[PDB]
Amino acid sequence: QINQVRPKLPLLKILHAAGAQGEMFTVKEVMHYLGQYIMVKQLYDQQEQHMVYCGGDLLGELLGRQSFSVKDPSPLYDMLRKNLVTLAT
Ligand SMILES: COc1ccc(C2=N[C@@H](c3cccc(Cl)c3)[C@@H](c3ccc(Cl)cc3)N2C(=O)N2CCNC(=O)C2)c(OC(C)C)c1
Repeated sequence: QINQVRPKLPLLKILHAAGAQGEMFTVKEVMHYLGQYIMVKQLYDQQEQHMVYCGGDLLGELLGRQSFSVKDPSPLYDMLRKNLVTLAT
């Protein structure tokens, strides 16, 4: 397969809910479909769209945690490091 990620059926479903084709592409493409997933699913605080709260969502099940932010994106890179060697923060 390609030198990037791809999911299984129940995880492909999550990026399909954001109009994608699973995680079946590079870091920059997954984070694009994930940004629009959070924007549709509206899993954020009213006073701060920057802070994400995934309580009981398939995205919280996918990442293994029910919160992250656009200032602390390390939960994405912990998802990616398991597939390919890449950057983190
Ligand atoms: C003050 O609150 C904000 C501020 C900014 C965004 C933001 N910033 C990007 C981004 C680019 C590069 C790196 C990062 Cl870490 C974030 C990207 C996004 C991509 C991936 C993820 Cl996982 C989440 C969000 N992102 C974004 O999708 N939007 C969509 C709406 N309009 C925009 O201009 C920004 C925002 O997004 C919500 C969806 C959380 C809300």
